[PDB]
Amino acid sequence: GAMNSSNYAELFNNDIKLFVDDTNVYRVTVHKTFEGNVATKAINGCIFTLNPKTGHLFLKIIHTSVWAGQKRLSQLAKWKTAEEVSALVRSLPKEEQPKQIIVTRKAMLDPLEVHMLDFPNIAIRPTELRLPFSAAMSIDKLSDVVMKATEPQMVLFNIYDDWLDRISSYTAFSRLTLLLRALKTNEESAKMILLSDPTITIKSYHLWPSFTDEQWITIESQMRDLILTEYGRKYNV
Amino acid sequence: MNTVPFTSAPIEVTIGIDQYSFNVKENQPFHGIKDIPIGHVHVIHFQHADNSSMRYGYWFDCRMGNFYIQYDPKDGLYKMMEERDGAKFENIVHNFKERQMMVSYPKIDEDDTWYNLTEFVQMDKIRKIVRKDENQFSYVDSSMTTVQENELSDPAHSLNYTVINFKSREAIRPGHEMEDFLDKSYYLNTVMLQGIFKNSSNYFGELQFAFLNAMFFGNYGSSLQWHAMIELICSSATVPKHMLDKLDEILYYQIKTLPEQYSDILLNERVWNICLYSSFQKNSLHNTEKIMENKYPELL
Ligand SMILES: CN(CCO)C(=O)Cc1ccccc1
Repeated sequence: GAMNSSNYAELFNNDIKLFVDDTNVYRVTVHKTFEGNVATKAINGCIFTLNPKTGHLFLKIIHTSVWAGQKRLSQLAKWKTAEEVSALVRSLPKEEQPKQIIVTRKAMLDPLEVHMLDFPNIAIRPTELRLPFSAAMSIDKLSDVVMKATEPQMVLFNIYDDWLDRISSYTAFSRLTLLLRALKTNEESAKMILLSDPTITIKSYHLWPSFTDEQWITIESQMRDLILTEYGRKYNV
Repeated sequence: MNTVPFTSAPIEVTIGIDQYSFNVKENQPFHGIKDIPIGHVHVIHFQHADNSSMRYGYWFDCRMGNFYIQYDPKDGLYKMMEERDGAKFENIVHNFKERQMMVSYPKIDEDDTWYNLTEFVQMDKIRKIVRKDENQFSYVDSSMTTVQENELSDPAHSLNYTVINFKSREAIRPGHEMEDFLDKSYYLNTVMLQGIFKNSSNYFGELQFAFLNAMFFGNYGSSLQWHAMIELICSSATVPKHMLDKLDEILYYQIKTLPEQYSDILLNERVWNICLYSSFQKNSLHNTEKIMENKYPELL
């Protein structure tokens, strides 16, 4: 059934599963026309498909050409997402295919179920968690590859960098969701925290800075403060 | 005008014949129903006074044999049987008629209700939904499950309605996933009409039979089938105009006949609101929408 706080540890067991977030698939800027009407301009988007146990992120870039001449784009985006996730699964060897796919938005359920009819044993599940995966386009290296794409493209990253050498996938997922929650609540501050110190760099093959274990504790603390701070400034508490 | 005699009525029972019903007291001198219109299927159905659980009954067509009812005290129900001796049967009926021990099928002349509810229903198709080939009539009751219900457990006692499943490979062409799910025309017209039912008359016949079993027996799987067959049409952008016009007539008379106090359980809010107000055919069911709005505006 639905994934929530009670069954959170299931994310890190040895049954292959993927989260799918479609928030950033169909992206637009809204603008005024010469006649004073409003119109949209699509920009490149992405499907965020993540193995929470391994950190494997299959980042399928959605190029604006896929929308050309199409109607009802917000509806189409869900079906395109489902089509691409299904194609990804079919591309994986049998022993790498997920046993569950958890969608972050319930409107993905029927589109993904229909595209996955060929896989009756893969469970398609919603979640009651409010996961911050929309903030993926606040990770500079991910946003850069999406905006630079000139055609449809899949790009592969471990979203945990090398953290699993030192911590468990529960702890890694908790760090990731804390970072993304912070970037989603106050992107400027969050990035200030992450890069405030010139001496700590991001390896060419990584997404996040190379913090020591102790620096991660300090960082994680600064992110939780931010999420509480902003929550006050928002609610006046 | 044909007759279904009763040997006797040993237990108190409410007896239905089509849309009519009457009470028979324990051991009341009752010997059947006469003047049954020829040309339609009919249903004779039963609810015991002492256990309103289990409505049950028999679909039959008097053109297909001479049928009678006899209570079985071992199995505890009124059973339909066929009498093969034509002269015995005619003589039994004539005696019961002469003593005025039969109720008369009470059809008002102006009234086309039963025709309108059974227009496309044919005994031969009933007998493929309800499999019991040694009888010419078909038993149905409140508890019988459908083949689809059994896939999600005695196969011999099942209602073999055509399985309709909107999220199934049958409904969805590879590569037309969004198209076929959002517009079910290919599933309606190619898979179901051309492929399985062969024509819309047989489709409507099954839809009407499903409704009648839902209404007369409170058969839940039949109600599911009736709504699924409605929704498949309403969710198709491309439906022949004559089918839409006929559907509107079919549903109008079903909603007209439905007991007011059973609408809560017999009518699925999501399907009807979708069909009348969101679907491709939201504007094609004028008679049905008008009776629904005037008779069940709460459901909507
Ligand atoms: C692809 N690489 C290096 C590129 O970041 C991996 O780290 C493994 C992997 C496989 C498949 C998806 C994501 C990650």
